[PDB]
Amino acid sequence: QEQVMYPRILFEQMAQFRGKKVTVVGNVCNESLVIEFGQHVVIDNYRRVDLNNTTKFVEIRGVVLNQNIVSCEELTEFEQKDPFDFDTYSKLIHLSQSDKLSSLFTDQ
Amino acid sequence: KQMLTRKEDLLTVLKQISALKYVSNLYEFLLATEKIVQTSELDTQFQEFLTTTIIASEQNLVENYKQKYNQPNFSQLTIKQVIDDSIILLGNKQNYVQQIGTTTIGFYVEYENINLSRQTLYSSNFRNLLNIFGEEDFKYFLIDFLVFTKVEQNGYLQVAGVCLNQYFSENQYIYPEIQRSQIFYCNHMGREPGVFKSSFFNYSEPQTIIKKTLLKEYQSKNFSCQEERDLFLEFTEKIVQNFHNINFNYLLKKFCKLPENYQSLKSQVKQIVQSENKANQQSCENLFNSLYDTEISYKQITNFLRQIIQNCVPNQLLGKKNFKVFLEKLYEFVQMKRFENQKVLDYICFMDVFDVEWFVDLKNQKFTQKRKYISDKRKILGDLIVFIINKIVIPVLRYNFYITEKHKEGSQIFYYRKPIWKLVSKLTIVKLEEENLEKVEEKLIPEDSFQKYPQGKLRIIPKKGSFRPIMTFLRKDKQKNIKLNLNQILMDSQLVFRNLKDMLGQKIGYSVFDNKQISEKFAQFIEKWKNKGRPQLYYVTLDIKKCYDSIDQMKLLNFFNQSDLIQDTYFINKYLLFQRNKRPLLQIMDNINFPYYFNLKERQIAYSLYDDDDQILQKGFKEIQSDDRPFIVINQDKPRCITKDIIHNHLKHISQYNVISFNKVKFRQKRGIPQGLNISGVLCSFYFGKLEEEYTQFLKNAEQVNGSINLLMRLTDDYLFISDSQQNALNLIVQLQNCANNNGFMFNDQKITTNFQFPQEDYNLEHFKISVQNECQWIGKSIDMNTLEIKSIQKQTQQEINQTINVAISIKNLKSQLKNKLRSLFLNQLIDYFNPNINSFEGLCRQLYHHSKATVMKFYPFMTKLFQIDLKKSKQYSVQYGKENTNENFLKDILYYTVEDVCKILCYLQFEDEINSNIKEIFKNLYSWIMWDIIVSYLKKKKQFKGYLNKLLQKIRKSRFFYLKEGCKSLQLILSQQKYQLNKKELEAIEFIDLNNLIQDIKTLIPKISAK
Amino acid sequence: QRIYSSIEEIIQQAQASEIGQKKEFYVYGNLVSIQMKNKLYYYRCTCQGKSVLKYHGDSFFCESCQQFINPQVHLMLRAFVQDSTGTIPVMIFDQQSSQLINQIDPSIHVQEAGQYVKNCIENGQEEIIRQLFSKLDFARFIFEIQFENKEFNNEQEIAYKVLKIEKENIKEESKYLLKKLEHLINN
Amino acid sequence: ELDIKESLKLQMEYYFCDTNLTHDSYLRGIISKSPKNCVDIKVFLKFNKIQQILKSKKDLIHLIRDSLKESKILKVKMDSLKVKRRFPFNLNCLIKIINIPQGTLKAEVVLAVRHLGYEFYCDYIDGQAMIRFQNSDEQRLAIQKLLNHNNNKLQIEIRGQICDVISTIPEDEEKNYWNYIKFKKNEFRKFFFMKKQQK
Amino acid sequence: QITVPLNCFMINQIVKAAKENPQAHSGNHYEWYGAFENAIITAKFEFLQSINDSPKIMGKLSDSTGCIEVVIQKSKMSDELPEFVQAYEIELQNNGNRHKYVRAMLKMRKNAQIQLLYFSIVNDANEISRHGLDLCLRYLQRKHGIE
Amino acid sequence: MKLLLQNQNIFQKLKNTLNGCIKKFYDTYQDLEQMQKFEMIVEDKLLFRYSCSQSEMFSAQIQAHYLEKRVLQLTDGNVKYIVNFRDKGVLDKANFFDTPNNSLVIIRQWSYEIYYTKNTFQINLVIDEMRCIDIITTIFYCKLELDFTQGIKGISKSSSFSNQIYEYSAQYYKAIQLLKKLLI
DNA sequence: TTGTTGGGGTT
RNA sequence: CCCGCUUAAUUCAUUCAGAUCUGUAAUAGAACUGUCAUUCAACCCCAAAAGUGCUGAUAUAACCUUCACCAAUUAGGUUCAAAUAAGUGGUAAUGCGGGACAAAAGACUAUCGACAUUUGAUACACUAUUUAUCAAUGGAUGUCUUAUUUU
Ligand SMILES: [Zn+2]
Repeated sequence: QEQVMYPRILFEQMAQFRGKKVTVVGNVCNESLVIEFGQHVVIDNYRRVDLNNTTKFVEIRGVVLNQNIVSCEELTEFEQKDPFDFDTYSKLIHLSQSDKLSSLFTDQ
Repeated sequence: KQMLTRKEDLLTVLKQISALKYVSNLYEFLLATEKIVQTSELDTQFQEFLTTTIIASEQNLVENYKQKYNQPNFSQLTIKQVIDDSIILLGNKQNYVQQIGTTTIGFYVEYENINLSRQTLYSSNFRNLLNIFGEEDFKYFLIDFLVFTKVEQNGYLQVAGVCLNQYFSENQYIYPEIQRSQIFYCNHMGREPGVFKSSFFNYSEPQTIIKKTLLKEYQSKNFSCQEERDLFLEFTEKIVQNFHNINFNYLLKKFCKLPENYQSLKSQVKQIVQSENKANQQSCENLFNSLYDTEISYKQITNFLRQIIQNCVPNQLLGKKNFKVFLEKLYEFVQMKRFENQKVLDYICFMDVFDVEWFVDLKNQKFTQKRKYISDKRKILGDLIVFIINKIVIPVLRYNFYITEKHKEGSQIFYYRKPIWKLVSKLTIVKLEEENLEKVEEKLIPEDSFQKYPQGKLRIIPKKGSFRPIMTFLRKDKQKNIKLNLNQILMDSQLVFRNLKDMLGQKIGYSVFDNKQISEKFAQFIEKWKNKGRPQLYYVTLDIKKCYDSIDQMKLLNFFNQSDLIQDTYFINKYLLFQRNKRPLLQIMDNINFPYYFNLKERQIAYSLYDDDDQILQKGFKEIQSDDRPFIVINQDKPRCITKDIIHNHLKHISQYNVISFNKVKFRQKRGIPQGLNISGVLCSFYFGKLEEEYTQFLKNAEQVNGSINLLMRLTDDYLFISDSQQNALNLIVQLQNCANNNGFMFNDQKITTNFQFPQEDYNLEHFKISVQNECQWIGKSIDMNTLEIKSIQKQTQQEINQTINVAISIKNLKSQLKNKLRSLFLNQLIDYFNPNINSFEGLCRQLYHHSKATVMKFYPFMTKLFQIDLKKSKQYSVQYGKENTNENFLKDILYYTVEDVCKILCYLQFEDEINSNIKEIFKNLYSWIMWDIIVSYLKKKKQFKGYLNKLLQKIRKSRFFYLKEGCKSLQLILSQQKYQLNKKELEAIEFIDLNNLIQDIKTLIPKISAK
Repeated sequence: QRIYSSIEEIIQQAQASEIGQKKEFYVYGNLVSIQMKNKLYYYRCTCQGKSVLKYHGDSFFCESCQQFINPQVHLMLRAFVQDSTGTIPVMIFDQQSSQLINQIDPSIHVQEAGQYVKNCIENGQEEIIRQLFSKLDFARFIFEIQFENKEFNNEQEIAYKVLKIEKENIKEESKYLLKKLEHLINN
Repeated sequence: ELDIKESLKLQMEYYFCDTNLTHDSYLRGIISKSPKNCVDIKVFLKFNKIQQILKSKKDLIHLIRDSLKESKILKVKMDSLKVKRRFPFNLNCLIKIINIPQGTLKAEVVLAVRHLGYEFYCDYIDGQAMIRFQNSDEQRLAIQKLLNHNNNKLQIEIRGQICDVISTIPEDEEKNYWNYIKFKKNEFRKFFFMKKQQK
Repeated sequence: QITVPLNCFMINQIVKAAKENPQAHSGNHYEWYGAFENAIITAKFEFLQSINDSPKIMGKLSDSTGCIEVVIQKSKMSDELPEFVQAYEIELQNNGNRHKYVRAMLKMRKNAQIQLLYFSIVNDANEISRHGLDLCLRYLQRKHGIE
Repeated sequence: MKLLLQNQNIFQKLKNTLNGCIKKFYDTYQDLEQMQKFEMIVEDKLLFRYSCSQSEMFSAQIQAHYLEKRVLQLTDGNVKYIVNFRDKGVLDKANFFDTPNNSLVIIRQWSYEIYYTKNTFQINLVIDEMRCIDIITTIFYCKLELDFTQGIKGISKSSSFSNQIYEYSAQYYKAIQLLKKLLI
């Protein structure tokens, strides 16, 4: 119906974009919601405790503010009993940024 | 009552099933479900296919497929993809028509075999139905329903839904079975008689070895405690010791001994084997007869068996009285015919369980629940009986005798001693090695044939003057990895030759292969005969001698490679066919399944890739029905390819290197095809059809050059020729002898069993022996040249007939087996030649009279086998028939109902459907009365049947007589109204009814029939 | 450590080999569409009993051991293994089939599988077996598959049998695809 | 002998008429119990006056048959060994069981006792089951497994429950029981007295 | 004849380019470096409250690069729901409308809405990564396949 | 479905119809009026079209078609034939079910054809009739092919892998040699 | 390491 | 008819294969050892699921009648019951002993909750089983007397 595009980026891209709607996916932090990427963390808009019990993970689609602050428009969680990898995810992100694969993820 | 019809429409037969709730043609299913409206326009082909299609459904679902007007029925998906989706919806269910030759993987169907019903599924008519339904209704109509489509005149072809192959389908102790048929055909013989050197009586020889060799009886699961087992092992050791003290020499010498002149016969045979020149003829014949008239009789061998058991088995192993009942039953165990067998219940039901001594009971269960103890000790008496029989009686009768049946006597048994059979073996290996066969070594056979085809085997059956051989091929070599015997290899070629055989009646000679074609030829000839004016007739009969061994490879293979009635590439299809049996339509209780109306048959066929105008490519089957009663077909996915090259290789092999074994000596035939191959019966007729057709051009035209009606029929051997012009038959005999002179065969015993008289010197046939008769006796026939009517020849003495009825009865489901048994014996021959065109009315009555008289005598042993089993001590029949005099009433029941069935069958086999129902009623009652009169007058003098049953049978016969009288009395008043216009056959039947005065008494008719 | 491969490579290396070779690979495919139209079991003895003598009334006796045995029911099914490339028709033997039926329904034991299927097919309860099979569709696994190029009835044929069936680990599937695509861009 | 033949014919005609064979009826029971009223020839061989007139078996058989072949009431044909007249001529130890599951039917406890192997009589009512025997030695015969030294408990298993039984009844109850028995016996006596007199 | 794992953005682009360039051979197969009809994809399946559709049960699949409209089926003899949606309803309803990504195989046909065949619930992030790589790899496995 | 096609032994039909073709040809054109033969020999024109007999109707499975260059593929077990056809009218005649691919058809009448190419002749094959008898979708891996549109180069490929195809290549070579010997 | 009854005719 | 008891004598013969021995003229004779194999022929054709119009007529019919077994031939009665008969053909028999309750009965205060049935129900069984318990029911079982070995 209407195309709400929300790409995947890294954490340095969080500051490189300087304002954009993107998707960031990582793990929650234990202590007004704050989540860890990778180390380093980042704050959000959703309530720290509103999220459910069994989940240990997070993905959000929304606009990114300057740095360490991102707006959350949509939020999804799930119960991952395995240590989530990051190196291969980083590889997928980078090769998505590449030129030979650019026509796959986004248009233009 | 509910007689049978000769024309139906499958709509009725599907409406009258139980498990179905909805059946109709697709046109009404659409009008009801409102997918179409009456005043629509569709071309006549599509509308006709809508009209004659049939659909069935277990539950009325006219509501589920109601047209909701929410979504338009505009299609873009191909029919292949919609049907893909249908099989996809079927998921894992594993039996449907559209799911034949197709396997699913994930969400993709995959076709991998040939289903020749698709060409109706992916048709254009089904494309139109998809356009009409829309996919979302199609892909469910192809599951919820059963779709048949008329593809032949009446025979529907199922294309979608469930296959009817799935409407045609706590544990207990099943007593063992005594291996009787192991005693029959042995040929071993040792120096000192006894029992085989591998049997455990001679195994390397205390109880240790008995345990080592009785691993299957000692540690069976019937013996409760160890004590029972060990006492039984003790009894087995005692059995063995008591058996090893027997002078088999003397023991045989006393009761059943070699003849007084045996040395003379041994000398004669040794002389006839030594001599190098071709020996005498009558000496060998008399030698055969003097050898075959030295066979032991049942009584002597029975005394032998009793005397050999009385001193080999301790007494208390069976008990004082059970042992005696055993030894008394052993006789009937001996004198039984070839294809019978005796059941352990026969021995048990007349024994006492406590009478034995060595029992022991763990929990003392004897008195509280005596019935459990009785059962759980019958399950040991049975095993002991079977052990005794199958480990003494059978090996003795195997080693020490030879057991067979003669050639012409029938199915009886016959016990010859062993050396007499070794003699006849030597004498026949001599008399045989000169006519056709010849000894052969192994290397005279190539290695490809050695490693591809199976070997043979030969059995000898005594005949009156000489022997008779019979070849068996059932073996398949364990090594070299062959899994098929010879006929399993030649089945495909035999199918090709069947498709060819369907054409030899008019193409390349003079042959027949069944009773249908014979009856057809008779109808045509009798039509010509009543046309010209029924003059005097003459006949002639003759038959080739040893046809299957007079034919040479050369002309056979040459005719085969140079005939165009065998196309080059043939495909083979397998399917299932469903026909209508004789049950009448049950006019409408709550359980009426398909098997109550339909017979299943699993047929194959071989079609040609050409555009033969029978189009086996579009239907998938080729069937011949005798009348318009519906039938169903469903195909299968198991096709194969065959080519004349491989058939040629097969014929070359079976006609060149046909190697058969005998007595561990390998033989090889010299010229001819082996008798006993499924292909041979057609090859022989084909080959001799070539010759007889090339020699008989004078037949095709003699009806128009001079006008003489004349037929010539010919089975595999027995010719037969009927004519009006003597000269034709004479010239025929001359031409056939000429063909025999030129091509190299000769006729058997010169028995030209003609009807006339002629000087046999004017034609160089003087050596022929004319045998003048007045009733042409072809293969079991009595063709009467005064009315040219047919019937059969029946044996006429109770022993003659007794020797060809093998009774095998079990208390399980009597009312079924016996029923069909008797029914079969009424239709086994009468159904064929009861056609009303051949015979007149009185001829029909005569045939019925004689065949009923024969079938009563054929059945009677079954009745006397029944009356020897008590039907009081069984609930299954006593609950329904009563508790006293149950036997006679049960018998009266099955007799009456089988007579009603056979009466209906005859009543429709005589008439069409258009005749009045009072005529059918009269003749119904008349056939029933004749059969019951025969059964009464034969049964009114027996012993067990004289007191009670005769009253019931007399009442039944009087009832049938009065019913006949009522019908034939009412019919005249019925016709008094003029309310029916009498056709020809009806007027003829009415004259048959009035002339013989069926009103008052049947007396006028029995003189007209009873004379043979 | 191992070296994995997809389906099409196996189909190639098997449809292009000489008769008699047997070799195994490892795939990250998935099982599907367990066949049911053929017979679902066969009989065996403990000591590799060649043939258990067939009786009716449910009696049995062996000759490869010379004792009276309770015959054993080994069940062998037919299914399909897929990946993102292609399809392989595979056979499945007693231990692996028992492992499957255990993984779908833990009620049945390692030795109760054949018993359960025999009892359900004889009693007249197949719907439970049918749905039990149907709930196995598209179950992702990790396969070690053996192929052998034999010949039967004097005509050439090719068959694939299953050897190992484990549960998967995405963390390794992703690394596998990563090295594959990196090598691919590297040329 | 021919004279012996006439003598035998006369003697058999005298001893075959039922006029004498009714008031005497010594062999009449045998003749009626015969297969078809046709007794054998040896049936006369058990007599006395035939042996003194005799002075092998088949020889005398054929002799008697010849002597009878001339008769008028008898019959002899087909060398039948039997001969018949062609005229009809018609005319202190007992115990008690307790603790039983209330509601136990009869057959269960009957067989739970019958497992012992010897007969008995039991009378059950709600709990109390009086069991008695017929031989005095039965007590010490069955004691080693009714007084089950395995459990040292007088235990009977019925329908899934153990009930107790006694080893010896007090003899006052035993006397009441013997009076009960003789009472039932006189009951039967008077029952059948009245039934003999009710008509 | 073969499945191709690709994302919703690629689906939209292919359907756009095909429905806007109708000068292709009239094979119902789409064309992305070859003929294909089935696809695999992981995305956020959520229902869509449509207007009284008894035959069909429409849905929707949002993902990181687009949003399409999938369509489901239902047994006609009895409008119950199959296993693959019964389980999702159960779990989503229990955990309180907390949606999870799904891995779905779906069958796309032109001139009609995109059917869906099956899906399973994912409970591990690495899945996405895997799927990502898969597409990338399979991309080349057709590009160099045409050259 | 391998055996049903394999046991056709198509090579027999091909050998026999080629023998018939060569026999009929160098039996009908023995005038040897060298001027008339020079007038006949023109480049890329049909010289002789031998329609096969009636008994040689082999049936096989289509694996791939191309319509503008008139190329049809056929296969049976281990051998895959590359042939031609008359025109799209043919496919319109053989009533296919869904798609020209993956269908198993019989062949009512095909024919050999003789063409002249650069410096030599050419033996072409043309299928004139077909009828689809069934569908089957199986991935057959025929190890060896043969092309009836690329001269001796079309057949001599893979000749060292089958006695049957070796002897067929031998017959084809002998046929072209006898052709160029007669007419040149 | 997988792939059940017995008639009638003819030889 | 039923029941108990009872049935002997060196070989009538010794294929096929092997190894010996004696003599041998191409033969003969003597002693010995080893020993069923997957045991079922095929073709054509025909049938093959779980209910009487319970049954009034034609004495010119139906039954009944005879000393082993059964079956095919002769004579006499008989009208819904029963009567004694005569030939012929095929299967079957060693001898020894045993065969007065015989019924209209009465008496038995003989026996009897452990009698004895006959109906029911409940149990264990069933492919043609000879039972147990309870209930109701009343008679049941042995003797004497109308009784004398030419039995
Ligand atoms: Zn074993």
